[PDB]
Amino acid sequence: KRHRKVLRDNIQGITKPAIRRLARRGGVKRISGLIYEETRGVLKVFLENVIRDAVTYTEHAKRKTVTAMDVVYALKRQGRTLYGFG
Amino acid sequence: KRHRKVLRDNIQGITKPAIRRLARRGGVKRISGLIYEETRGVLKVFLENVIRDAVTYTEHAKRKTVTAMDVVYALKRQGRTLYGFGG
Amino acid sequence: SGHIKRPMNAFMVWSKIERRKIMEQSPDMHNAEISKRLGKRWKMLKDSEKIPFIREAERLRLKHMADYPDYKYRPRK
Amino acid sequence: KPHRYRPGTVALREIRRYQKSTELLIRKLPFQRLVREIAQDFKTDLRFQSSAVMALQEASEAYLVGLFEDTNLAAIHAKRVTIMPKDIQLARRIRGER
Amino acid sequence: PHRYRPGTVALREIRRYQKSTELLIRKLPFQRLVREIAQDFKTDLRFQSSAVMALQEASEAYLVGLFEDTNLAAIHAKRVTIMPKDIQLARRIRGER
Amino acid sequence: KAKTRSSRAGLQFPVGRVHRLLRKGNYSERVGAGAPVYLAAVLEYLTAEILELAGNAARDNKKTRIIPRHLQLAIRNDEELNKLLGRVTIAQGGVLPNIQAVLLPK
Amino acid sequence: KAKTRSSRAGLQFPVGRVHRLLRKGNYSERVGAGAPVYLAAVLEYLTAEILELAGNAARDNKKTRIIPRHLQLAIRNDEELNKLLGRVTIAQGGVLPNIQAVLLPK
Amino acid sequence: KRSRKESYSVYVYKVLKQVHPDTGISSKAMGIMNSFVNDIFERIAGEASRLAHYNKRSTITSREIQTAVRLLLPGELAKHAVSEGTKAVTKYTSA
Amino acid sequence: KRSRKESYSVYVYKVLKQVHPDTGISSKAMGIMNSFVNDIFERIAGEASRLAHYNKRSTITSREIQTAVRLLLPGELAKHAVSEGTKAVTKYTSA
DNA sequence: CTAATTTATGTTTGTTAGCGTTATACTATTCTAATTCTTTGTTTCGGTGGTATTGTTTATTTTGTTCCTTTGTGCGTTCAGCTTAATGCCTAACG
DNA sequence: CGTTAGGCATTAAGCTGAACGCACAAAGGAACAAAATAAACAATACCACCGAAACAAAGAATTAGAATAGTATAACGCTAACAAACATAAATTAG
Repeated sequence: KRHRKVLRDNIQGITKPAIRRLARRGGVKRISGLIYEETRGVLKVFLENVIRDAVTYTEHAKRKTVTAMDVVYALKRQGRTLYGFG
Repeated sequence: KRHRKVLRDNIQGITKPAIRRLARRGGVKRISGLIYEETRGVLKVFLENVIRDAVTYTEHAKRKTVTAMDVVYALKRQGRTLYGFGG
Repeated sequence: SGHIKRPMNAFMVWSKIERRKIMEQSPDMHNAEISKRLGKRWKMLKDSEKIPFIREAERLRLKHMADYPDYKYRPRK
Repeated sequence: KPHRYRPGTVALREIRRYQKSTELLIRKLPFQRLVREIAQDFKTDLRFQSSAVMALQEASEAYLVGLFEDTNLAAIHAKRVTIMPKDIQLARRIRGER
Repeated sequence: PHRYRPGTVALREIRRYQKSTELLIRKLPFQRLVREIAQDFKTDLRFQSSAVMALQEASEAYLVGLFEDTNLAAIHAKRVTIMPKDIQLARRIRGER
Repeated sequence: KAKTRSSRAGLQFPVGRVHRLLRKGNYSERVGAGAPVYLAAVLEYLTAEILELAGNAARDNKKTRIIPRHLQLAIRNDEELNKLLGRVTIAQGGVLPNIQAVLLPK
Repeated sequence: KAKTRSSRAGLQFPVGRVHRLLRKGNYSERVGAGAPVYLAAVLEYLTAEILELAGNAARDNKKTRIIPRHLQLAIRNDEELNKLLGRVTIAQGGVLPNIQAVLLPK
Repeated sequence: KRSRKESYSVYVYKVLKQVHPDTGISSKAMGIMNSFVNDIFERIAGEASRLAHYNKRSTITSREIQTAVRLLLPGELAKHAVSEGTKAVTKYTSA
Repeated sequence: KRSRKESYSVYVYKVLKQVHPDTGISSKAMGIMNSFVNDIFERIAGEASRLAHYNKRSTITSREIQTAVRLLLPGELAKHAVSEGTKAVTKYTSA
C-alpha cells in the first residue's frame, strides 16, 4: 500500500547455524554458546562504520542510491581493499 | 667476574637491563629469560625494514648520509608516524 | 698500543688543571657537574685571559706537524 | 540402533568442505534486510544495488572469517579449542580495532 | 636482612618507568647496532644523530606496544610472566609475520 | 584599508598559506575559495582541542610548560582523539600510566 | 610505417593508457617518458606472475578455467605475493585450506 | 641569511595564548604540534583529492573538505568541526 | 552507443595467451585482474608522487618508479621487476 | 628590521548545476521449489577448579665498565647559486 | 582509440665555495652493567566433573527463482553563469 516503511530486529536474520559456517570456514573446531550475540555486535559495528562511509560517499555525489563502487571505497578507507567490483 | 668481549654481534649491544626497562614501561610484572633474544631478533628485523626503506630514500636522492626525515618517511609507510622530527 | 692520541687544545689542558684544582679543594663532587661548571666558566672568561692556552695549543700543533709531517687522518671501521 | 558420530569428527569434514568451497554462507535476503535496516539511521529511503549488497556480503564474510582465524589462534594459545567471547575481544584489541 | 617481596620492586619500577619519559636504550650501543646493520644494505653510511635518536625512539615505542600486547596475551592465558609464544601470538594477530 | 583573510574568518591560521599548500600540494587542478577557510577552521579548532587538554594536563600536574608528556597524556586519555591519533606515536612522550588489575596485589 | 609504443618496449600493456592515467591521475605536473614504459613493464610482469601461478593451480586441479579460487590459492600459497596482497581479500575466493595441527586427531 | 623553515610555530602559540594565557610551551612540543598540523593537513587534503577524483571533480570546494571531515574525525569532533567550518565560511562570506 | 568502460580487459587476456594458451578465464576473474592492475597502479604512482615531492622534483622519471618498485614489492619480485623495467627502457631507447 | 608574502581587482575560461529525456535497474507482488533454520532429544567431552612439584625470576651485593658533559680542530657531506644540455608538453596530422 | 614530427619552456645533471655535522682529546666518580646467589612464588602436570556444545531427525519457515509492471532514479546530452586561475599593485611581518 505504502512505499515508506521501517525495519526492526534484523540482526536475528543472521542466524546461529549461519554463524557456525562462517566460524568453521575460519578453522574453528568448537564454538561456545555466547559467541553469537558478540559476533552480531562486531558485525553491527563493522557494518555501521562501512555503511556510514558509503552513505557519506553517495551523499557527496548528490545521489540517492548506494552503488558497489562506494562500498569498495568505504572498505578502502578502512584498509580492507576489495577486489572484484572495479 | 672478568669482563667478556665478543666481536661484532651488533644486536647484542641492546643489553638485558635495557630490555627489562622497556618491558617495565609496558607494564610487565615478570619477564622470563627466553625473552631477550627473541626481542633482539624482533628489534633487528624492525630496524632492517626501516633502515632499508630509509637507505632507498637517501639513495634515490644520492645522499651518503641518513637524515631524520628519511626515517620519518620510512616509518610513515608502515603505519607508525613519528611526531616531532619535522614534516 | 700504537694509537696516536689527539693533541690537547686550550680547553682540555685548562679544564685538566682546573679540575685537578677543584678536586683538591672540594670533596664529594660529581665530575659531570664539574665539567658543566668548567664549560660555564670558560665561556664566561674574556678572550684576554686565554692567549697563553691557545698559544700553548699552537705549540703542540707545531710540535705535532714537525713530529709527523706526512700525517693525514684516516678514519677506519 | 542407529549409528552416531562423535563431537568433532563431523566438524573436521565440515571445516575441510567449507575451506574448499567458495560460496557465501549467509543468505542474501537477510543480509539485504539487515543492510537496509542499518542504513536507515544515516539517511532514510536509500536504494541498495544488488551488487552493493553482494560486495558488503563478501567483505563481511571476509572480515568475520579473518576474525575467527585470529580467535582460533588466541584460543589455541590459551590451550583451548572452544573459543570464547573474550578471545574475540582480545583478538580485536591486539589488532588495533579497540 | 629484609629483602623485598618478588615483584614489589618490579611494581615500583613499573610505576616509576611509566611516570618517566626517559629513553631506556643507551645511545652509543644503539648507534653501534644501527651502523652495524645498515652496512649490509649499503656501505659508507654515516647517520645524523637525530636519525639514530628517531630510530631509538620509534623502536622504544614499537617495543612497548609489542610488550603491552604481549602482556595482554599473557594475562589472557592466565600467566603473569611473558613467554616467547606470547610475542609470537601478538606478532601474528597484528599481521606482521 | 584592507584586512587579512585569516581574520576575515576570525581565525589565527593563515588562509593564504593553506591555500598555497593546497595548490602546490597537487591535490586537484582547481581549489575552491571556501576550501582553505574551512580547512584553517577545522585545523584551528583541532589544535585548540589539543592545547586546551594539554594546558589542563600541565596545570593539573602543577607545571607551567607544555612538555610532550602532557601532549601524550592529553591524547591518550581522550576517546575521540585517540581514534584520530591511534597509530601515531609521540617523541619523548612516554605511555599512558595504566597497570593491569591482575598484576596488582590484592 | 609506424609501430606502437606497447610493442616498442615489446609488451602487451598499452603505454599510452598508463601515460594518460599518470597524467589525469594527478600525481605530478610533468611525467617522464620512461615512466609509463617502466610502469607497464612492472605491471605486465606482475600479472604474468599472477597468471602463471594461476594456470599452474588450475592445471594442478585438472580444470581448464581460472576461477578466483585459483587466484586466491596462487596468492595465498606464495610468500612474496602474500606480502604484497596481505590486506586485500578476494571476491568468491575462499581461504587457503590449512588446519591447525592440534585440532587434528593423532 | 640562512633560509627560513616555513612552519606553523607562531599560530599554535597564538591559539595557546587564546585558550591558555598562563601556561607556556616547550620547543619540542611546538615541533610536535607542527608535525601534527602537517599530518592532519595531509589526511584531509588526501581524502578531499580522492573524493574529487571519485566524482570526476577538478575543483576541491568546501563540500569535499566537509565530507572528508565527516569521514576522518570520529564522534562529536566531526559535527563540532563542521559547525566551526561553516561559521568560518559564513564569516568569510558575510565580510 | 553506450559509453565504453575504459579497462585493461584485453591486455590481461593477451598476457594470458602469451603465458598459458590452453586455459581460459572467467569474466569476474577478468574484473578481479582489472581491479588488481588499478590497485597496483595507484600504489606505484602514489609512491612516485610522494617521492618527487620529498625531493622537490616536479617531474616523475623512471628513477622514481624504480625506487617505488624497490619500496613496495618485497623479495625477489623487486629485482625481477627492475630487470624487466630496465629491459623495457633499453628496448624503448634502442629503437 | 626591511625584504617577502599575503590580499585585492579585473579577465578569461572551463566547470558545474539546471533542465530534459529516457533507460534501466530497483522494488514490489504472487506463484512454485527447495532448502535450511529451529526444536527437541541424546551423548560425550573440554573448560575450569584444586592441589603438588619444580624450575627459574627476582632482588641484591661485588666488582668491573662505561659515560658524560664540557670547547676547539680536523675532515667529509651536503647544499645553494649559477650553467647548461635534456626533455616533456602542446599542436597538427595521421592511422 | 593510439602514435608520431617540431617548438619552448620547464627541469634535472654539472660545478664550486661555503656552511654543517660528527668524532675526539682529559676527567673521574656516576651511573650502569655483568655475575653469583637464596629462595620464593609462578608455571605447570595431573585429575575430576558437569554442564555445555555437538549430532540427528522433522517439520516449518524461509529463501530462491521467475514473470512482470511500475517506477524512482541515474545517466546520457545542451546551456548558462558562475567561480576559480592568472597578471599585477600594497603591507605587514617575521624569521
